[PDB]
Amino acid sequence: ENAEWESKPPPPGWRPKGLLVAHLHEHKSAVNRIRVSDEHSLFATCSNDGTVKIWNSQKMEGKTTTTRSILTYS
Amino acid sequence: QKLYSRAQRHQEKKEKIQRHNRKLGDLVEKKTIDLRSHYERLANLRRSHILELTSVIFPIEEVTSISITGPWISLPNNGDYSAYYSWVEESNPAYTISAALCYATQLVNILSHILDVNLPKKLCNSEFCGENLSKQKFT
Amino acid sequence: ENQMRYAQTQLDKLKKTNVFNATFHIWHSGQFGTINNFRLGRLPSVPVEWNEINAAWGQTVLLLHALANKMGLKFQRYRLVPYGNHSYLESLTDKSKELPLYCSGGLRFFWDNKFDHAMVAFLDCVQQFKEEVEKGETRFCLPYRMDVEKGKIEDTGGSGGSYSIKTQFNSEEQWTKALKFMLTNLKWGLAWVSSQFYNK
Amino acid sequence: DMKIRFWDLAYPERSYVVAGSTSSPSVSYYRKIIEGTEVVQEIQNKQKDTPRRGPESLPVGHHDIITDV
Repeated sequence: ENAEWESKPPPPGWRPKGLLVAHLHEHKSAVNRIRVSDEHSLFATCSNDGTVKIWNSQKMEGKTTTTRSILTYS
Repeated sequence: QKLYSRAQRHQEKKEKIQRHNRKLGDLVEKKTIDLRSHYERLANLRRSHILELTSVIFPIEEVTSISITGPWISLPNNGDYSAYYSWVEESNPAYTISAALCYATQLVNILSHILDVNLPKKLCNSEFCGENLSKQKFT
Repeated sequence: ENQMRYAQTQLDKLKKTNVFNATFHIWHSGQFGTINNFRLGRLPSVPVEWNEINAAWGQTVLLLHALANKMGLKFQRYRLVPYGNHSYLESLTDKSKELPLYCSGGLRFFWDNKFDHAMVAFLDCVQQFKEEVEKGETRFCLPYRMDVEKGKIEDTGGSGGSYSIKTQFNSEEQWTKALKFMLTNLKWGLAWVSSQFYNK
Repeated sequence: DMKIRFWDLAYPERSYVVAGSTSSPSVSYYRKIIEGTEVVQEIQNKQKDTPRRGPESLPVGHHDIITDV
């Protein structure tokens, strides 16, 4: 009865304009996956470089001068 | 009999699949080497353009103050551009600061294009050469 | 393979990109000549603010000064000094003489003979550049003639009409037209410098 | 194909490319039923100077295969 596909549905009429907000080139090889946290406070990416990097999604809103991986697991 | 024929086809498939992977591995390595050469060419071509750009159009030399394009346009080495705020509140020093930022913006915009680096902030050189920017807009 | 195509696109782009062309993008906006998106001129149908005209002149001075430095041309009467929206020409004969390439507005515009002289002095620099460009290769000639003694630009391709670069006793249309013709010559000059140094 | 495409299963005519190569010709999406499958097809419309402030705007799209979204 409480079927939730997404913890945060896109805003009504959301049509992505394709405006680049943050360019992150920390990974040294191909990125294999992207995942978003259940609270939507963080998202993580993994790469063939052998590292998994966690990013603060709130920091990618442009309010911060430099957006880099919050944590690096290798 | 049918299992033997399938087993024969599988033996062929294993050697066939092994060869396809080997060919791709060598081809990938070769394209990686060519890519390495391409990156070196791009780097050398960029370095030439950057040294030319900064040697003919936007000369950067330590004149303290640092000059850009020529010794006639200089910015304070400490980065304290309060002279612009002071002038807005008030050989005009404001023209020297505004000109340095204009040439700097043009250089940054050109450097971005030559280096193929998407800049984190969208800034046009006309912003520093247009109307006198408010303290907030200048900051 | 995608990286090779991308690298090749950047390589090919950089091979066709000339440092001068990257710094000065010369185009046209109707009757106005534009350099790096700065309109050089004012038309009664399209009034360009003096602050924009000063900045447009600044890009022109920076262009010519850099081009001269690349070719090693030393101006005889005036030295180009790029200074953003306040670019000016310094007289080499009288150091204390500064020709300002900027105007603060229409009311002083009618009495600032130095600005009119500054525009003519810039044309003199362009004429000196033309003579230097043709001294090496005479097969190339700038499209618009420049009469430095009168401060008029002759549309050799059009009807031979001479438009003055001075604002005093000159129409805003003819002044804008003269600036448009001047920008066309400068674009060809860049194309020449680019052709001579495209491999240097 | 390095393109991020938004396909609207309710109004396929409104589908559009979010990010891609700047020079990508305009594309239109049409709904057609083929072999019993409702298929929305992307049709590239054959595209038949403006002063630029600064150098030609750099492509914001990716330069290699987008592996995940």
